[PDB]
Amino acid sequence: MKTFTAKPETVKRDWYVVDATGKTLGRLATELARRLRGKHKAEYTPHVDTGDYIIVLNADKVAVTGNKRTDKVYYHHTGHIGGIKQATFEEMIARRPERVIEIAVKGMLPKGPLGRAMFRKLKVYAGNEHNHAAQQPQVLDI
Amino acid sequence: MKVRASVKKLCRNCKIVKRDGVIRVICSAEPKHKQRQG
Amino acid sequence: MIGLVGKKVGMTRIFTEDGVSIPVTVIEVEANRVTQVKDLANDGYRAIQVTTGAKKANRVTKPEAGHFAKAGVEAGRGLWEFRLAEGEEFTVGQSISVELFADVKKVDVTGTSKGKGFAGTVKRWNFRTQDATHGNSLSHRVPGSIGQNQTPGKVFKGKKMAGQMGNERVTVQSLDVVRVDAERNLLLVKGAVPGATGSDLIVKPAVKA
Amino acid sequence: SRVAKAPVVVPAGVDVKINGQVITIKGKNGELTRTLNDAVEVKHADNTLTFGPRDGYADGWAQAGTARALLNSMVIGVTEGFTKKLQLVGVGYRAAVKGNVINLSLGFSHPVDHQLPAGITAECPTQTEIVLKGADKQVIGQVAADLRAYRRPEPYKGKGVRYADEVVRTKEAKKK
RNA sequence: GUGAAGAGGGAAACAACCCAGACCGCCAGCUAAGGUCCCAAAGUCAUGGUUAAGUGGGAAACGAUGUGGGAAGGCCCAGAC
RNA sequence: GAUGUCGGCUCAUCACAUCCUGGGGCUGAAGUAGGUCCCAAGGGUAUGGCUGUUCGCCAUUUAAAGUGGUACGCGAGCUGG
RNA sequence: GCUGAAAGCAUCUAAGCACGAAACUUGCCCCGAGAUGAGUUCUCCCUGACCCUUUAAGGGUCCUGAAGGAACGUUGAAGAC
Ligand SMILES: [Mg+2]
Ligand SMILES: [Mg+2]
Ligand SMILES: [Mg+2]
Ligand SMILES: [Mg+2]
Ligand SMILES: [Mg+2]
Ligand SMILES: [Mg+2]
Ligand SMILES: [Mg+2]
Ligand SMILES: [Mg+2]
Ligand SMILES: [Mg+2]
Ligand SMILES: [Mg+2]
Ligand SMILES: [Mg+2]
Ligand SMILES: [Mg+2]
Ligand SMILES: [Mg+2]
Ligand SMILES: [Mg+2]
Ligand SMILES: [Mg+2]
Ligand SMILES: [Mg+2]
Ligand SMILES: [Mg+2]
Ligand SMILES: [Mg+2]
Ligand SMILES: [Zn+2]
Repeated sequence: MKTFTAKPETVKRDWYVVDATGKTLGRLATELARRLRGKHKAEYTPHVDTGDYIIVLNADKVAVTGNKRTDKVYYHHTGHIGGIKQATFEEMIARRPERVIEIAVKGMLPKGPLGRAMFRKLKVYAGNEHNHAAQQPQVLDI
Repeated sequence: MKVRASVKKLCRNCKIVKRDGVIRVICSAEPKHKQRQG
Repeated sequence: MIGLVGKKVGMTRIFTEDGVSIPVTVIEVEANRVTQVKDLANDGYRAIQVTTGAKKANRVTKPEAGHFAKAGVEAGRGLWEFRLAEGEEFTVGQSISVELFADVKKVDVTGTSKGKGFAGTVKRWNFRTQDATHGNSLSHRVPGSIGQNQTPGKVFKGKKMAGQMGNERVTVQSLDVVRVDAERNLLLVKGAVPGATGSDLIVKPAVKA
Repeated sequence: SRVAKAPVVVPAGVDVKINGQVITIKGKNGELTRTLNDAVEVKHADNTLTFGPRDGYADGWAQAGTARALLNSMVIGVTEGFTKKLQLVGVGYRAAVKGNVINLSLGFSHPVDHQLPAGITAECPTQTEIVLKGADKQVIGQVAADLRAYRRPEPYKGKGVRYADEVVRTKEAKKK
């Protein structure tokens, strides 16, 4: 028989809450990408988002090691010559805290539509409150 | 101060110190002796 | 402080006793009517909406009319919003007049600049023309080079090129308020302001001063 | 090391309060607080304070010598005062106090009017003498530094704001 | 020796380097170099240490109470630094 | 089986080994003005005479008339000395 | 520079604290929800019959045709269209 392929009409995605307080950014980001992709599931089919929805609370309190709070630099380009823009980790945490975990997780996911699609199931929050109580999300310790 | 790859005590009153990963020489007697590695 | 909406009547001068001619733009500031008070709870920021002037009942649409009717104000020609600085309160139906500029000395005026259509580089960007003669073949007011050679290998973004010029929002700042005429609904502002005679103007006190 | 291993003796009339790392001391000069690094056990075991490292912290003894010097300055600071003087030099230089403000005149076109913190007090027995008093040792050197920063002593004549401790080395101008 | 006349895997990508020589087929299995946190298959493996520089992940003479380890040795309770 | 080569013009863009402006240490730094090094690339950064010139000399300016990369930037944009 | 050990001292630094530039983030102006992460607020409109069959966000008939929009025309200190 041909091996199993998940079908995204029948795929079941569960909802999980995660706290990011005190957790290493990279170490945390990897488990979300794993779970967002569906690698933790035996029905993993890499052209199918078998993954799960995750809420991340307290993105503002994700931890980093070393001197990376001051020295990790997020670079981006605007598309205008000379438009190389900088932001340290602490300036990002200060201005758009949810972006620090979203950028890390986007880098760890596949590149392409399905990867873009897996990323939609991540809902990052800077505080301890989310508005998806209706989805009945389970606690998950990373 | 004078900034060079080689920083040295030039008198007894000189003193080596590292301040932000930077070898410096402070002297209490001669500001000419102030040095920063760089 | 909030600002007020008016209309460009035109330019004139104010002679002073001392001998000075002051060019002024005359701004007709009819009474501004508050149509909506947005607050931090329901809207997420503190501003007021205003209308001024008049529109035909026959040209007001039903969505516009309910919005005017909820405020209990007469339909004006447009809707403009002004943010509030945490002390200034306003109520729906409140009529604000040009007297608000009584104590202000300098105002910023914004309008839609006169439209010049498809403008060349010479006009739009102060591009210097090339030689009228001395050999020039068909390249008198043309822009010249638009870049480098097989290293960027493309035209960079924001390159000053020919196109639409004017017909855009322009703010002219720190304009001396010459006179406030409340009984005649006029603001006199030293100097030119953007746009054509008969055009909507927004007048606010000067941020910088 | 030697700094940490010498115990901090508290004299009569200083109530002490160890809430873990956060530690405050009360005295006649007033309450002073510190929040020590995690690597410092601080203990009541006598009419003294003892300083030594908490296993699990490589710095350890370094912090305990720091902590020792701090509390010692605090314990001294709440009982007795810290006092830094500053002498003004300059023909037309002078200082005056208005209450929590020192109005310095130091050859500037503007007036220098420096604002003091909560627990520092400045008098002036002379036009050209500032005398700070405070429980904290760090704040009173920070304030005396700031006042010294407006007109820091220049070498040739020694004109500016000097600590009365300060000895100034005077040089002679380029010949001819 | 390889390429030329040599595919496959690895070295990000990379004729000539490393592994290895494709008769065809298989939705079987063991390995090579190289690798096993995510993109990306496999250890967030185990024990002992080193590094705090993102060194690792570009660069020399020379410079320096960085830090680890080793061999000794001078001064030291006739009191030293 | 063609990638048009000097200089000019037009339009520029990056780098910083910074010419000016800004911040600073040492000075054989009294002051004025300098010297030298450190940080800093935000903005700004001549017109003319002679020559095809780049350059350079000269005249007179300017806060300054920076140094280099971009096919010694730019001829499907101009010129063609 | 302050306090300050490691290193009884000293030390701007290791802990901790403060000053510090046209660079950086803002503040000023303009675009800006195709920001597919497509957001918010206010207001307006639509409140009928049923047939069918693989009964499913299904297709068809009759009646209804709104808010509003577009078209057309007169046109504009808006404009290549
Ligand atoms: Mg891929
Ligand atoms: Mg027009
Ligand atoms: Mg012609
Ligand atoms: Mg390219
Ligand atoms: Mg051949
Ligand atoms: Mg490959
Ligand atoms: Mg195997
Ligand atoms: Mg191996
Ligand atoms: Mg894997
Ligand atoms: Mg492990
Ligand atoms: Mg490296
Ligand atoms: Mg530099
Ligand atoms: Mg800026
Ligand atoms: Mg010349
Ligand atoms: Mg250039
Ligand atoms: Mg060329
Ligand atoms: Mg060309
Ligand atoms: Mg010729
Ligand atoms: Zn010396």
